[PDB]
Amino acid sequence: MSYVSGNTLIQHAWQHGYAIGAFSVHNAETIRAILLAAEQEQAPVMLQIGQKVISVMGLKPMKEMIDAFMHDITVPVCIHLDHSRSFEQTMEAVQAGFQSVMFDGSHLSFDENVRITRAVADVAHALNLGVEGEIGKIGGTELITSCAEALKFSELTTVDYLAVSIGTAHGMYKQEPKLAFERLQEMREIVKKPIVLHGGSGVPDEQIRRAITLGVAKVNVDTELRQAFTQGVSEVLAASPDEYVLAVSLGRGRDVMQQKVIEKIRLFGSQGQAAAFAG
Amino acid sequence: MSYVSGNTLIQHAWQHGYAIGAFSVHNAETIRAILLAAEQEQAPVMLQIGQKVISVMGLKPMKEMIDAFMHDITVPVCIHLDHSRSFEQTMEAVQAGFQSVMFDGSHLSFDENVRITRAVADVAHALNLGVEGEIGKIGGTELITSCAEALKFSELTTVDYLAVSIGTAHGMYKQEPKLAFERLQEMREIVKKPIVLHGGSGVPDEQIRRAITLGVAKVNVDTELRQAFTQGVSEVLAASPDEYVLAVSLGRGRDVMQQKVIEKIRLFGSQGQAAAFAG
Amino acid sequence: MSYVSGNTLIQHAWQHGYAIGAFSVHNAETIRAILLAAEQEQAPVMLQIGQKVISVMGLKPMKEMIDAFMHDITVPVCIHLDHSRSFEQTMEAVQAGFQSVMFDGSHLSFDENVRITRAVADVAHALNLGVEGEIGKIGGTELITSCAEALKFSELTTVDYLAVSIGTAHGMYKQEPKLAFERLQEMREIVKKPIVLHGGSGVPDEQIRRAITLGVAKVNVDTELRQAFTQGVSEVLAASPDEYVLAVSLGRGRDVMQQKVIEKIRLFGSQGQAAAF
Amino acid sequence: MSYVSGNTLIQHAWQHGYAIGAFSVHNAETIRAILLAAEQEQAPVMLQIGQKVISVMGLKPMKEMIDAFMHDITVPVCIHLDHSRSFEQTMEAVQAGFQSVMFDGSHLSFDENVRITRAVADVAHALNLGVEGEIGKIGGTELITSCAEALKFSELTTVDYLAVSIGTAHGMYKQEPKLAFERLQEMREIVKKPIVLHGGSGVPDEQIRRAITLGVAKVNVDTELRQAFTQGVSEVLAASPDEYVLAVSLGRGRDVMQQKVIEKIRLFGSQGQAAAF
Ligand code: NA
Ligand code: NA
Ligand code: NA
Ligand code: NA
Ligand SMILES: [Zn+2]
Ligand SMILES: [Zn+2]
Ligand SMILES: [Zn+2]
Ligand SMILES: [Zn+2]
Ligand SMILES: [Zn+2]
Ligand SMILES: [Zn+2]
Ligand SMILES: [Zn+2]
Ligand SMILES: [Zn+2]
Repeated sequence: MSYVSGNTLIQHAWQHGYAIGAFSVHNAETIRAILLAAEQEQAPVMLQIGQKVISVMGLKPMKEMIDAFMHDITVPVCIHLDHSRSFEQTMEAVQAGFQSVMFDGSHLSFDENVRITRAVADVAHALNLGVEGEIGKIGGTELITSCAEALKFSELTTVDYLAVSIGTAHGMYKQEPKLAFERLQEMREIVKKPIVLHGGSGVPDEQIRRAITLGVAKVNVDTELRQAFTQGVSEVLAASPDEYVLAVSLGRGRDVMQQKVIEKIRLFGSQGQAAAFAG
Repeated sequence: MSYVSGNTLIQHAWQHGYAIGAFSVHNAETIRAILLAAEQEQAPVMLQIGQKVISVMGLKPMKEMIDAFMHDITVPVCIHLDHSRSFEQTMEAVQAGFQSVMFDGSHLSFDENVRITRAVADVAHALNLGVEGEIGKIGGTELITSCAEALKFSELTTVDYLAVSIGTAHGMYKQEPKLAFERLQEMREIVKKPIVLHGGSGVPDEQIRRAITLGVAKVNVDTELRQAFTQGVSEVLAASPDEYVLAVSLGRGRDVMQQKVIEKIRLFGSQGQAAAFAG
Repeated sequence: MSYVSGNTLIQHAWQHGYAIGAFSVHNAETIRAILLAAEQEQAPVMLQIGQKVISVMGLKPMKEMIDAFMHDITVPVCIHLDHSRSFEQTMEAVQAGFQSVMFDGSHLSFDENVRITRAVADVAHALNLGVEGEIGKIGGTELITSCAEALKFSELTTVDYLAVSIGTAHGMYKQEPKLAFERLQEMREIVKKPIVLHGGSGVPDEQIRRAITLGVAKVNVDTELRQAFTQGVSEVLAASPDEYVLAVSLGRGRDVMQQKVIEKIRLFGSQGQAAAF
Repeated sequence: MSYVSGNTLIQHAWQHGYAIGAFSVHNAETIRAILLAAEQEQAPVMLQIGQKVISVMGLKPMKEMIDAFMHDITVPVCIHLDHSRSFEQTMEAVQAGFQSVMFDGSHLSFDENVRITRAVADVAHALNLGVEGEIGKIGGTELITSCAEALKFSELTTVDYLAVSIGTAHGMYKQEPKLAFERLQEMREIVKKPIVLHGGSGVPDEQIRRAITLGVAKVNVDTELRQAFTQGVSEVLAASPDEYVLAVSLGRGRDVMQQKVIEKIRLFGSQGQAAAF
């Protein structure tokens, strides 16, 4: 399997002014949409196993399902644990052979977030896998992170890439977001680490491109892919409600989601970058 | 993994006047619907990997996906290759560690069907996995098999269980089927092997119960499960077209399909029979 | 595969006044000797992958070789990393799916031993595997740990089982050892955790038995098994130097080692205890 | 893992006038000797799992042990079932993911040998693994196959490579063998398939070289490797009977066996040929 450390992918992106897309997986067809998109675009990609899919399918089953679909894939792939709020769950992902983990301690006190994130980072560093932490809460579409908090957190935790609160939120945006570009620029010069953008779904393309120049090197996309999938399925079933061939109904969802992943890969500037990791 | 030879399951069913449900799988949620149904009902089950899913997801990936979802399952499970028209593909399933294979030579000449089916049977017998063959064409809802053809075929091939044409077809039935009960009765006394009913979707419950008494010991169900799945998905998306949580839309499909599998397990008389295979 | 947490095994031993034998593995025949002994005796066992075999065969290859030989085994088995002095190597064993790890920080300062041992313990507890640490150096056969130092170490690290310096050493004993029984008893009552005996090869049987009743619940055996193996091989090759059937020469080593493992299982009081799990 | 069909390897050897060495494995150290030799020589190799090791260690455990030791190997490797006289056992190797199988029907009637060998071949061809059969018995060192019988057998069975009786035998040679070179040449031109040489241990080097130029493209070596292994072990234990470090005693066996495998790789003309795959 062409699996690569998240640290390897993200550092390369950060050093070359592009971002790795971190695409959330939910089942077989969503895994395939992402992998086929990456293989077509010759792009390194992160597949994110997050809290919701863990609750539905299980952490280890989702890892094993990715493994099963890697047979024809030659591009760099990193399996990433998203939004973990448990040291135990994070260690389960490490034991299951993930290539990146996020311990999200953003709801803990600063000191407690530091303590657990550092413990996770030490494990990740030991095993050559990527580690993400978060300082500053990112909520739902339903507190911009300070430079000081981000620097202190980064230095005490030794995280490889850092999620910060910079004007995004998870879900479909009610109001169009406006990213804290000035804050990102300060962090580039002070924190000097790759930044992770949570809540990438529905952020205007122009703002993504700008954010990447300022050191965003991982962009998380989940909702926009599930919307694309749901649109494809809906199209089939609204037109032909007695279409019972899943290869048609869910396969159209797969196709529409694959197009969306291709769109994001290109937005992020990650197309063609697979070549950089062969040698 | 609690995996069991298809021959072991089917002989027990046949000897005890019940049938093993052979439920076709298509993706993660459909695997889970079947396994959760079997675990709840304490029923032995066959999961069928057929031609359409092979074309979409791949033979080995679907096997590996079942393996991934077996973590919490304690009932007897048999992975079965359905509708194979290739010696090569059948051998791939054997190598991938399936517990039953069907070589469907029903479109070949009698002698050619015998020749290849026997070759597959010898491999299956060697490795303690079940083998199914078919004599007589079974088409789509868009030639009842003779006793003589069934006996000769059965004796020359050494198949463990036999598919015959007895009034069923694949797909949604236009006209209600009427099974060839007299023919089944003759076969019970002459062929003296368990019979497989293809085209189990939409057959009246009373006719299934009667057929099982006459020696049907495997009932194949695919379309009716995909209909149930599609109904659940459709319900969510017709009510809430912007519901993008797959755990809700596809999970309702999973739930409605799980209820249908439970309904079939009970129809077949396989509920509670898991106990018979522990010891 | 009948794999069980080291903590589950050792706690049960400690609770019931017996010990789990921790038998060091080196290759295929040594793995088989141990597993066949355990299966015959219906005994829980630990198979220890230590530093020498890691250097020769590799950590992950040795794990996978154990897996390969578990096909016909029904007794509880725990794969244990022995004598790790590296956080990185200890994490490698965790990722490879070991059921117990020893971080041996005994050559570090107390503070640094506590720091790294605690980090390993946190990982082990999260994943339901056993964790061993060591306070006080245990050397070669060619200095007793205090109760207070053992308590402080134990409480700060949260280890499941603890190696202490109690009168043993690794290798062939020059002089006959004398264990610190009274110290063991104090630890049993104050530290209240299972004690691991390093240097179990060649200790008089009566002293082993006594140590186990006083709360030694894991006994490490390596040298005595390699001696048994080597004796069996030597016997064949000295008698028939042109015996080229490895099934005969190395198989006799396997047989003589298997008898030794059976002997240790019984010494430890672990025979029949598979039923409890 | 760099695993390659036996047919792919043997065809390439035959096409280019060299042979693949088929080295019998028995345990961890023997596997490592062979793999390290192949990796050093950048040579494609076959590792043969035969009847004796199946009886001792098991078919599937030996496969899994090879897998465990492939972590650092980049050369083409083919795991081959040797001397199977059971359709069932041959199917077990297929299911365990071997890259080549030998069904040895040479003790059966011609018709029955053809029948079972053909059935095995059909399975092998379907799954892209190599298949070997045998016409004419090859015994122990303590009768030449005809060209016509070899052609009929070959055409009916569709084997990829064929073992024939050509002047060799298994074990330590009592008398020096003399191969049937002219018969080999006839087979090369009429049968037009790669020939397998059983009993490769102890055959004079010049006769091996000549046989390979005449279309022998797989050479089986077992006894000579076990002798090399046994010599290394014996050396250590005779000199230092209380040497209990298996890394020393069995490691010397490994080293001496590795040198022997290197010697055979070069003899066969397979060094450097990894580049071709
Ligand atoms: Na969003
Ligand atoms: Na139907
Ligand atoms: Na000792
Ligand atoms: Na010979
Ligand atoms: Zn977040
Ligand atoms: Zn987020
Ligand atoms: Zn059919
Ligand atoms: Zn059918
Ligand atoms: Zn020690
Ligand atoms: Zn020690
Ligand atoms: Zn032979
Ligand atoms: Zn031979």
